[PDB]
Amino acid sequence: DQPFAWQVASLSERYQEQFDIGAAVEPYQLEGRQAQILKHHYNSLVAENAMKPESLQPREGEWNWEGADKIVEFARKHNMELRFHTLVWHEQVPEWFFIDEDGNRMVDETDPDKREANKQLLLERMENHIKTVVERYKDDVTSWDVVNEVIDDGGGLRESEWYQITGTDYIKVAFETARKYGGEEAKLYINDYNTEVPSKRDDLYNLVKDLLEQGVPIDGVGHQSHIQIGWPSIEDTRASFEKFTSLGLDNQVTELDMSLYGWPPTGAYTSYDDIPAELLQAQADRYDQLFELYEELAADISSVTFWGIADNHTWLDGRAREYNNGVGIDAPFVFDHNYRVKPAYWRIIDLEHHHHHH
Ligand SMILES: [Ca+2]
Ligand SMILES: [Ca+2]
Ligand SMILES: [Ca+2]
Ligand SMILES: [Ca+2]
Ligand code: NI
Ligand code: NI
Repeated sequence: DQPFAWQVASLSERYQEQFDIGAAVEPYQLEGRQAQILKHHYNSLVAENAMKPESLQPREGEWNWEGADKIVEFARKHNMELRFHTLVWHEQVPEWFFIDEDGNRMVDETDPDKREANKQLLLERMENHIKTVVERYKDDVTSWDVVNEVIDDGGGLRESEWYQITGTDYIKVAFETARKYGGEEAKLYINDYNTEVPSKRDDLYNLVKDLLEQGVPIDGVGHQSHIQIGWPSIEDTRASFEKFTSLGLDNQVTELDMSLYGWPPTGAYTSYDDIPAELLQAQADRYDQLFELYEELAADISSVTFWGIADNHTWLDGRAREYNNGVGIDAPFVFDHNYRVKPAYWRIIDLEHHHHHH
């Protein structure tokens, strides 16, 4: 049987002078074996859920800091950089933001003058959310996901409530507000998934380039990297990183996981013991090529964060159940559900450098 994660060489050490290695965490994972693995292998953290808008301010003026603070305290004690997920997002956002002072839904307003009043009220609420969070955590966060998933998969901007009420101004104001209270030293990111898809990559590039030309402070791009064993291509990943580097932007890989399945994750395995060894080998081959690319582009990438620690906790389990009538698991990491190393661990810890020509 493979050794446990706490018995093998550190991932973060292996990528010194290349990029930090991070994990998404819940506060209840900051003890026992999961905390031991974090300290041994990772030098950067992000809150999986405790810092989302609905977690921090579920009602106006009701602040829920405890879980977020525990993650900050862990990052302080163990010398881990900390990313912030996330200041502004169309998911996991409390409904009160988009309700006017009469209890009406701003998105349904038809009077042009009340629409403008709603836009200013919503922006003030967004500004106050950002101000309060950034003032609390400024000296503990080194990468802010200021806005998340603002590009539509079908082209153009996502027509969320934020966009419906404020246009693109919520994006401009969010970055300006984060800069104002974070100071010039704060590093401000726009985060998204499928950034490797050329059409979406290009929409994100055009948005950021236009905003930079207006003086909006944007320092980098977060690539969620919710990927598969056979998709997206290394070539498309490379092109995406380089396109944002061409604007003077940092790149971070922010939510890396490699599903066993395609999309949708139909036909998922219902137990880890049913996963064929050849599939874990294919995952290992792909992770090898992926981290070889990251090494190639290490000047362009400051950190690579996995959206979890080991296979026993991943949002991909819930996704598998969604498309398989409530049953199914996924195994996206280099540490398996019992914290034992997987073939992918060996393939991204090693110093292999013989290339894979065909
Ligand atoms: Ca079975
Ligand atoms: Ca780097
Ligand atoms: Ca799992
Ligand atoms: Ca390797
Ligand atoms: Ni670092
Ligand atoms: Ni290789």
